[PDB]
Amino acid sequence: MMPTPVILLKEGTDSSQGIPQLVSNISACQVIAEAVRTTLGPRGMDKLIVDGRGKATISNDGATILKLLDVVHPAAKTLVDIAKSQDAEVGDGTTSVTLLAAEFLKQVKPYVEEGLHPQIIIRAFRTATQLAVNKIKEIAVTVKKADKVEQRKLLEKCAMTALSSKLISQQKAFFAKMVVDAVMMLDDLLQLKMIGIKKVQGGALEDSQLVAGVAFKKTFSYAGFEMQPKKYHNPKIALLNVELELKAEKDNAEIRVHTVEDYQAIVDAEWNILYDKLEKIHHSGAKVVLSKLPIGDVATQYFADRDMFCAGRVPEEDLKRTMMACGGSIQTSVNALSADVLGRCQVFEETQIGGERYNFFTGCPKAKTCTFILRGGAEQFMEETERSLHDAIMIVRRAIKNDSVVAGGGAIEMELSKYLRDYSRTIPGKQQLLIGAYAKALEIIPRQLCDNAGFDATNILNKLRARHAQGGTWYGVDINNEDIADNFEAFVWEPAMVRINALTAASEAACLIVSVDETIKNPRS
Amino acid sequence: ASMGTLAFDEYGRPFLIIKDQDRKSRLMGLEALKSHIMAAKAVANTMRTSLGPNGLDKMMVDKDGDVTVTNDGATILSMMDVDHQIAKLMVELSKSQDDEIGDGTTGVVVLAGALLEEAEQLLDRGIHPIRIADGYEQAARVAIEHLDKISDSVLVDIKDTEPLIQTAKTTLGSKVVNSCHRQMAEIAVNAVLTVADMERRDVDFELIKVEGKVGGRLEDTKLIKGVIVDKDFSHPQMPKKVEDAKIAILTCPFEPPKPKTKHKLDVTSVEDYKALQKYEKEKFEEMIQQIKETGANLAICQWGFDDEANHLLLQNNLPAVRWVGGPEIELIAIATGGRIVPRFSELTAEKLGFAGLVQEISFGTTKDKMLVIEQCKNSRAVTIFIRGGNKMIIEEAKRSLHDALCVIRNLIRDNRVVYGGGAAEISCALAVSQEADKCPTLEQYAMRAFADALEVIPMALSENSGMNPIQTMTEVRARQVKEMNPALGIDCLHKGTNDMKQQHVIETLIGKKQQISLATQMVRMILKIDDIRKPGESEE
Amino acid sequence: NVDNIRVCKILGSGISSSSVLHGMVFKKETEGDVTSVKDAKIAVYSCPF
Amino acid sequence: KVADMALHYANKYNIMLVRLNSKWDLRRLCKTVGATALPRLTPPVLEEMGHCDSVYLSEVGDTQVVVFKHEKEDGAISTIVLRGSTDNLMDDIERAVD
Ligand SMILES: Nc1ncnc2c1ncn2[C@@H]1O[C@H](COP(=O)(O)OP(=O)(O)O)[C@@H](O)[C@H]1O
Ligand SMILES: Nc1ncnc2c1ncn2[C@@H]1O[C@H](COP(=O)(O)OP(=O)(O)O)[C@@H](O)[C@H]1O
Ligand SMILES: [Mg+2]
Ligand SMILES: [Mg+2]
Repeated sequence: MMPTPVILLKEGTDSSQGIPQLVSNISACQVIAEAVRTTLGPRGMDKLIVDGRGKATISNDGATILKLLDVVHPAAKTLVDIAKSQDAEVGDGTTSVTLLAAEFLKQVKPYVEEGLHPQIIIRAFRTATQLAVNKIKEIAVTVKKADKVEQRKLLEKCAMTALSSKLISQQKAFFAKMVVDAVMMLDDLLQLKMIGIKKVQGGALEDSQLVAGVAFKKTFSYAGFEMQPKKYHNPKIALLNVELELKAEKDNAEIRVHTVEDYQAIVDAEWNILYDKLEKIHHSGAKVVLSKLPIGDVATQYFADRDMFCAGRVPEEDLKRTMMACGGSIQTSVNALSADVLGRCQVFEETQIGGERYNFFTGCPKAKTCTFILRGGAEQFMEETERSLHDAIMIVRRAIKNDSVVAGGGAIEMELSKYLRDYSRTIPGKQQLLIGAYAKALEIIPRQLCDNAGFDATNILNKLRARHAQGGTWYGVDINNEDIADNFEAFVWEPAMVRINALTAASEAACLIVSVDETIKNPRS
Repeated sequence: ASMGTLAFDEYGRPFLIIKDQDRKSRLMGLEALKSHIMAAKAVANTMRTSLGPNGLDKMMVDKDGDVTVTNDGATILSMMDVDHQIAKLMVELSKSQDDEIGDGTTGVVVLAGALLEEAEQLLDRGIHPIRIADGYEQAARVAIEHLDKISDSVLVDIKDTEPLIQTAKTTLGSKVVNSCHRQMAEIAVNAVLTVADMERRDVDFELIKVEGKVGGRLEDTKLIKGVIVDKDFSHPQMPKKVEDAKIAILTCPFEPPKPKTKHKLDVTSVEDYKALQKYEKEKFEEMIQQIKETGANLAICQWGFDDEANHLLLQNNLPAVRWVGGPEIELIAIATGGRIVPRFSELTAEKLGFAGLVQEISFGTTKDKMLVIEQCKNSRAVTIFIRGGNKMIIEEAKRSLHDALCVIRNLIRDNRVVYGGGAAEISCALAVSQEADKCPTLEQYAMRAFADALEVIPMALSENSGMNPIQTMTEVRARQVKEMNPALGIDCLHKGTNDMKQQHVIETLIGKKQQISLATQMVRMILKIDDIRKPGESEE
Repeated sequence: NVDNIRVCKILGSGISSSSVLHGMVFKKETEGDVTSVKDAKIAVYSCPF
Repeated sequence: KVADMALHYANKYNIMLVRLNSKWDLRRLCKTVGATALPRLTPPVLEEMGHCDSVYLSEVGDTQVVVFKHEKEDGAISTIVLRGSTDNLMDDIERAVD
């Protein structure tokens, strides 16, 4: 390094190239993976991360943990990216993707160290991934009966398997039934915004409920609100986007008068405008009035005098859910409040829910939405419950799209590893080593399951390999029995697309990391 | 044992993974569990001294030096300045118990601390924490079923309030207001029963106004079946007392009307000025005449008024109150049976509320005046007026009465009770131990630990009352086993008997169930956490 | 024209799942309630609605 | 922007609303559909009215998209939907496409 009088790049530019930088990248990926290792399986644990502000978060979800980590290593960020991608496309398996990617990299690390050309490794990974995806598609069990009870049982089992790793795993049957019931009421797009999730502090987990309708918190009632009745046995709901207040007609409106009679007439005209809006609403026949915009004290007292219910500043999402549950239309003008644009529910009620007041719209027969009310002892308790239910909801949605399942608990990975090893035994031998390494890396999932559960991973892996080679497709880790079992009859079911996407994303990330030969960092500005 | 790992690569090149990783810290494995258990044990041991009738208070000081003396566990934990995350979890647990039930905020913390204490030795014996959590969950299920089995139903009707009085008394026994014990219990019961939807529906708390003024005596606290208002009559010369007042609630300021829209009234000649002045004078006279025409005796406004209106009200024998807050307007309208009127043009006789007596009340050598609206016909709103020797006991009385109201509300929601004094915990522990004898071996340890942790409440009660904990608890448990009587507890007050059914120690069943459930869930969370990643930067 | 070829990057399903669409894709949502038209009659306005 | 009254009346008459932020996207859509960007709220004449085989809202991955789909194997503008497991990978694929 002779110091050139004028250096090429900016001073402070760091460049690392060759084998050592790739080995360092593999080590960084290992470091990222080991931060989420213990959160895998029914014996997995939770991680607590405290940000700079001191607001802690507790999660069993791999994507959440990785996002909360301030990863700055350029090669390590790929694992976080693929975790986010798996969360977006599937919603479950955000730990499996990272574990598989890091295990691929660790398996091929010795070959990289001895000067093997990375293009060969990339080609071997792509070949193995294509074969594994085809095998998953081929051996996935699908039921071509179109039986409603069978489909419901499949969805419930998939939701239970997705949920049996969180703090709500004790009530996993209850929560899976609730999730399946919630999802099956969505019409055709299965939009997440049509499933409300409300977190109300205090109460046991079993106190959580799913309302066949819509529910939301009471929103800053004005004076005279307590004089309104709080229960109706067949209300008509007037969904509105209207500000029912005494205000200027327009912000740029100016009134110019030169007579006291005109002054009184103007005051009476403002009052008459407000009362005309209120009278149209009242004569529409509705009993419950909800507005996206504020409703003033005058309107609140007006509705109280008519034995009506009013609520202003209702959030837009809650109004859309009320539309979907009751079947009306949000009206920005009250001039045409025909019976068709009015919502209808059997029972409306305001009740006490754990130190808060909520409005309940129940008895909707044509409902296309639902609202989860989650009870817990702490904010992070309810947050983790919401994350777990989101995982279950995504799994149920994907299973609705296509009902193809593969037994979990490491069964699918073991079968794929056996298939890939059998294939690799029948190729020249440069690709054979790498495909065998891929197959060996596939064994990370049952090994990590056994490690988290506290078993002896080696003996369980040997038994699993012997069972798969001898015959049997769905044999995996049995956590409770300290042994192995046919995970298909144990109803450890996951959709095939979860593993398909996991393998695809892990392979793509491993190939991307391997293909990089030099890292250059410019000085910060 | 921090900053994750440190390698700097096998080749010596820099190895930076996480932003500011050299300054962050982390705890992994069983050490994190032990630290969390230690923190929770510290919090629970601090809190357990404030448990029972002989429990002592904690004097809490905030940032600005203001001091509150209290026995409420939720308040103590809310005002506590903690930094450990597990301590914050304990605080949230206590707040959750307060929100759902309103009583038992001290019990949940002690129970969770005991559960984690037992889990500590269970972990040291080589058991996976998830196994401990599952055993705790199934033991809690058994305990809740037993609690449901040994409960008793009480009458929640107006004619016979004695069980309700006893329940409120049991709630208030540990608070400093026990010097007026039955009086506070009775006023809380009457307040809840007055403002309550009959068909087992909710009790709406904003219909209960809790107001405290210093001076007087704590025994002077009384229940007002009406509204107490911090305001007084607008003019100094209107009478201080109105009999059979016909209230006229208004939300229109007694001022000339003003449009909301930007407006300009043009005066272009002397005739315009004369017309404007006549309009103002006639508007004042017209509004006063409109108020008087309904036959009203009193006028209540929300936005105040000006001098001409004030003197016209005084001249027409119409006492008035101005600047009354919106919640107070709503409470007055609800209690008196009148309707809130937005303008004088809509004021009619049918919208006038009725109050038997409206009076202005002085408070000694203080010049402060407060207005009483009571003797309503069928007042659906109630007010509690608290007096005391200093503001600290006033705040403590406020929260104690809130606890009593919450307990009576819970009783309204569900009328099943269990006998406290440690009897419920002893019976639940006995049931858990009996069930554990039939369970497979591995979960037996977790269930036995749960039973031992349940046994801590009678231990704390006996220790706080000066008795020997182990001997007393063992004797009571043996008596409960030998004769089937789940009502035997810890004689904290030394009344000479252990039967809490005779001593009238009553607890809401749902309160106990919520205690056990919340403690189990928080313990499960704390056991499930095995990794901490704090910034560790210790900024200013 | 090179600019007549637009590229939309939607994350998640592996690059083998990419496809070509004869039209355009916008990563946004509809303002109103109607969310699907089978015989579209688009009327474009450059002014605020 | 879309006014509230205008949105309500469009919902009354079953009209799909799409709001394009960038004028470049507006011009590209006009090219690919065959419409003329009117400057006022006047109803469009038959020449200025755009046509398409199908416009619908759909979700790909976790992003909601609005698709203007032609059934014919023709059009002024065609688009490629790139999938992938990483943002950087999709950017590199976009460079290859360029
Ligand atoms: N009851 C069970 N028995 C054995 N294995 C299970 C069981 N439930 C889940 N698993 C396995 O745990 C693995 C991780 O699942 P989970 O932690 O819930 O989500 P993620 O895949 O995001 O880590 C899955 O691969 C699944 O096969
Ligand atoms: N007269 C009494 N005799 C025996 N035990 C009592 C008596 N009164 C209350 N206790 C017990 O004291 C415990 C503490 O009650 P308290 O401190 O008022 O509220 P918390 O349950 O929040 O601690 C209760 O669990 C109750 O069983
Ligand atoms: Mg999962
Ligand atoms: Mg108490």
